[PDB]
Amino acid sequence: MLRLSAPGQLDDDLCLLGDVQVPVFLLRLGEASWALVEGGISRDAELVWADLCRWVADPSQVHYWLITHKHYDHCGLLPYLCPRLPNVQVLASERTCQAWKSESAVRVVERLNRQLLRAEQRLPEACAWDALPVRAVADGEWLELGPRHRLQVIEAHGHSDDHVVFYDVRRRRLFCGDALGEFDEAEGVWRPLVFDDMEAYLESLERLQRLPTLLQLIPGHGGLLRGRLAADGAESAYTECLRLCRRLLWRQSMGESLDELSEELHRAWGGQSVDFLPGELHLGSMRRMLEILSRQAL
Amino acid sequence: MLRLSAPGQLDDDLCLLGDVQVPVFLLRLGEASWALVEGGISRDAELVWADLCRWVADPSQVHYWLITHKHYDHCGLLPYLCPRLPNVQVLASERTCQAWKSESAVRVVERLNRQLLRAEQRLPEACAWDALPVRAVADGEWLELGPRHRLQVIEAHGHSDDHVVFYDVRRRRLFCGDALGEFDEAEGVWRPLVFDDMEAYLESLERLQRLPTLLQLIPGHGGLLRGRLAADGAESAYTECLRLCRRLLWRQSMGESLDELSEELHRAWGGQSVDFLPGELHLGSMRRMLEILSRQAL
Amino acid sequence: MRNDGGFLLWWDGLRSEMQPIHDSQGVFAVLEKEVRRLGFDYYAYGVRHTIPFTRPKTEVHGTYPKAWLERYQMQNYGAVDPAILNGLRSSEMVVWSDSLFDQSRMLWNEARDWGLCVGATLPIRAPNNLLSVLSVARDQQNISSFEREEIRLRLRCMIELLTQKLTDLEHPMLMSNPVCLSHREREILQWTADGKSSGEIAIILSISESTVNFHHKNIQKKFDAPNKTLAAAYAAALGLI
Amino acid sequence: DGGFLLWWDGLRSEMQPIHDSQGVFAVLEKEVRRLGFDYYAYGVRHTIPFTRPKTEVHGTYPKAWLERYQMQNYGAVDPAILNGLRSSEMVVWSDSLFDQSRMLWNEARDWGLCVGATLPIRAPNNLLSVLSVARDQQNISSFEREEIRLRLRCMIELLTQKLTDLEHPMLMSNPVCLSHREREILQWTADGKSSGEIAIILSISESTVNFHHKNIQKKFDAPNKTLAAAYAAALGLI
DNA sequence: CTGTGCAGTCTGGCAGGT
DNA sequence: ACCTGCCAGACTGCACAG
Ligand SMILES: O=C(CCCOc1cccc(Br)c1)N[C@H]1CCSC1=O
Ligand SMILES: O=C(CCCOc1cccc(Br)c1)N[C@H]1CCSC1=O
Repeated sequence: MLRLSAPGQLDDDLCLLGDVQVPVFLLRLGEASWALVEGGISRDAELVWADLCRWVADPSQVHYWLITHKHYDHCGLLPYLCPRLPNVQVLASERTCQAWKSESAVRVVERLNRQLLRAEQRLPEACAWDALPVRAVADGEWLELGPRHRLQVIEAHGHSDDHVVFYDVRRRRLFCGDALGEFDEAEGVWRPLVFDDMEAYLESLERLQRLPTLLQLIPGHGGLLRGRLAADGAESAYTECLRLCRRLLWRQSMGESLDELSEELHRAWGGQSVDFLPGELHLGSMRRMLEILSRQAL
Repeated sequence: MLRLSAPGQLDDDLCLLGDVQVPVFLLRLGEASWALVEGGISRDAELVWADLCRWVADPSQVHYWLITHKHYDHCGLLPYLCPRLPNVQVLASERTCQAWKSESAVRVVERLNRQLLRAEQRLPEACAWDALPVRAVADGEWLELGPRHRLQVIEAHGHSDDHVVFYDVRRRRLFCGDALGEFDEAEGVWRPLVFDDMEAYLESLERLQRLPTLLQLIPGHGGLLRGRLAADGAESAYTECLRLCRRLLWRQSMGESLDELSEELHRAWGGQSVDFLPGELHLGSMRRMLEILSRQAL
Repeated sequence: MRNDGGFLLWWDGLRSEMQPIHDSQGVFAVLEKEVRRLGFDYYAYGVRHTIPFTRPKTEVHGTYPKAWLERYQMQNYGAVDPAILNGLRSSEMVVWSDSLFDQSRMLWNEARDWGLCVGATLPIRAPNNLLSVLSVARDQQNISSFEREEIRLRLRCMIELLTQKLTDLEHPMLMSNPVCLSHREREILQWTADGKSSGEIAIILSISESTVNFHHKNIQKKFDAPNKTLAAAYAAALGLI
Repeated sequence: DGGFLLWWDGLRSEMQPIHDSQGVFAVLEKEVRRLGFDYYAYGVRHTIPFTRPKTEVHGTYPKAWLERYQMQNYGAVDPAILNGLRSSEMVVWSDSLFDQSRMLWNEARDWGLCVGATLPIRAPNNLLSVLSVARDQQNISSFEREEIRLRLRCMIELLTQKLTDLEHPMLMSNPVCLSHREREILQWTADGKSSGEIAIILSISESTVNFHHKNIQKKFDAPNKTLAAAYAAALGLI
């Protein structure tokens, strides 16, 4: 199988926690070591930690948490587990650290995540964002997470201001989060997402291509991938961004208004992603996306 | 205007005739020498001739007819207009000519042509397919149509076993026909159309792409294309063929049979084709297409 | 041209990153960065001269621990190494194996002892006839056959650009006995290499025998040699003729 | 997964079961036509005969242009081959590069070889190989140049090795067979020393070293030891 | 298979001019 | 920059004994 999508063990030293649509990835660094990856959303907290107890004897064996994104997709789980874990370094991009430090962004992220909760659950006690146990990482910093983990951080700007991607050199694994976009559940082809810049996004995808052939490509939506498509995932996301550029430019030349394509594209794509993202914000988000595409890269 | 669609004075030396969906192109290659391209479908004959008399002072002045391949959708007008154009000369690849000389694969052609005739339309007097004048042309042959235009034949196989395309070095247009495949005006992106050999088709598109930056581009449907889409039109066909291959292999991995994908493609895409293709036969066309891709891709 | 992307895009990116660097340590630093990004711990670029025939000196730089470099330069394992000599045999990349170094096992015991067990080495003959090798190494995870071709092409691109710029920056590594024979001394040394004696070469050139003898003396002192066999052999080896 | 790596692995796999030169050049012709250029060629500058460095060549050009080389012998005068002797990068065909010998360029333009590339490479046994490719129109852009570089360097590597496996008459030099002692004594005397000094260091009489020298003399058909040492250094067999 | 042979062409190295 | 004769030196294609 290609989309190794189920929870539990995935590879020799990799397990998926919680729901696949917003995964929380765990790495076996050694004998009494662990390291979460990709973060999570706020609603799944009592789920995700409850799965952690299956794969970890006791939570202290974690040492590092890798976060790849600023948005609500993956920062939501952080304040609701860090008090439980006695110690973990929330390794994340330097520009994202200022985002957590600011009071403005946390309002948006926490309110948006609280919108996603079920009618029952209230979250447990959680520390303020400023007191996160965080250590920034710049471009190219060699994260010696363990004996069998030499990960390189690459700053894949464009999808957000700050989106970094982690790449295990030894197993040719790559947690890209949303940089490659969003792997479509059904139709297979990649799905671009650019929300804050376009010209930098193609540069990031070029650097992702420049990384060697990928045994395992891992986005932050839809679980792990393997095989032929994961190898040229970097090329295909670039190509899909150009395809959406062509679609928007053709529609603009034909004279159909901007938002009508956004509504049609929302109707096309939002169904698989409904369970983490209410549609009213989905429309505005992809409206912003098509606005950036219309602005840049003729 | 990026895609000139309506018929008339398309360019200083060229005029589209007939329906835009299945057009025939007139080349004004001299004061005393014109020529035809892409000989269309049978039913539009009494339209096309009725259109042709707007331009020609005398029909005998016409000399050259250019034909792309043996499929019925582009060769319908020959037996109904070649006898009445006494000085016509038909150019095509030899593999086309062998097919026309063969009795087989002709009764099917006239049947499908007949099968599209909007209501009571008896056609005009039709000559047999073998007797009409043809001088087949090989790969790379330089064509002296007239002093201005010097077309070039490129052996662009893959849409069919005999397909060729007609390139001019002077003004950098290219009568593609279906080498690139159909153009989706609603979605603004090219359409793969493979019916014999994927492996030949992709390298044919590579040979198309290595040509200079095309100023203009004329597929066999959708009329003339102008500007930016002329240049990367070769690249987009390559892109779309690999895209649809990815979709086929992905759904095969998921477990959906080709029959689901054929229905999906039909309902998604047959809107352009409703005028000049049976819908039921269009489904079988996608079945043959996707079966060929399933066999030859990886 | 934006149809395959991939490896060609990587090559253009590495060339752009490599070009403006002008400090040699910077060049090795970026190479070290690249070979870390492939998943291999250590690298080593070595150059085998052919100047001293009896004991061909082999100048090497890289990042293995410094006492192991001392083990090389004291015990002189460069000549006995068959990883370097594989370039002379053929231009094939060769992964490391216990079978490969059956000729010399002390090297393999020391290497496997000293934190190098898995690795490979790509030879190449530089255009000036100085056989160069680029080796890469790691501890665990034996090289998979699926991996090997990508390492092969990437190492070949790396060593091509590397030896190009190390030629450009005139490193100590590749400087030969610097000799610049002009046209006539190049011709006469060439003809001496062709075995014609002084009389034959003189009469075909119609130049006096003692004059060409003095030209041989100039060539002699230029290489600091006692006998013309040295002149002919070295001129052949270094490509001066 | 498609793309370059999977274009190199498949090409090597298709190369493996071949056992004849016609198949090798047939797959080269197919692959270069896939690349885009019309004609190919593979040249080999041997370094063995110093006064007249013999050059072998095989390709698909006009046969009379090959005859033009045999009648007039532009192998030595070719800058395209000669660039391999100095440097290792690809050289792109242009009027400036052939400016040393414009007569070759004049005939090449006349005979319909307008554009091309020519990659050199040192074969492992010290013997310059080069593979060149050409077409009639479309001067090589900077965008296509590097793709040409990678492909024309994966095929020249594999093809030089492949004809070395089939013992093609082009690549292989005159057969050479020296004992370990014969190679060792020739290596020692290749460094300029009298036979007496050699006899002292090897702890063997002067008669034996003169005997082995006579053996190498008869092997190389030499008139003087300098010839033997020079050819020994050139062939890279000491 | 390798030490010893004078006889003899091959040829380092200035002496002295060009 | 490239020139014309010598003084032995370090050997040269066979020598056949060891
Ligand atoms: O051939 C090579 C490259 C040349 C030597 O590399 C070295 C060795 C010691 C210190 C340094 Br720095 C580099 N490596 C192989 C041969 C034996 S094991 C190994 O690493
Ligand atoms: O030798 C070459 C490249 C290969 C030419 O192709 C051939 C064809 C026949 C015999 C030989 Br040798 C080479 N020269 C280049 C530069 C000037 S013209 C040319 O093709």
